[PDB]
Order: sequence, then C-alpha cells, then structure tokens
Amino acid sequence: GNHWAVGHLM
Repeated sequence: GNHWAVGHLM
C-alpha cells in the first residue's frame, strides 16, 4: 500500500 492516503479507503 501507500504511506499516506490512509483517510479515504478506511
């Protein structure tokens, strides 16, 4: 996965 962008999928 990616470090950031952890506030969209979940």
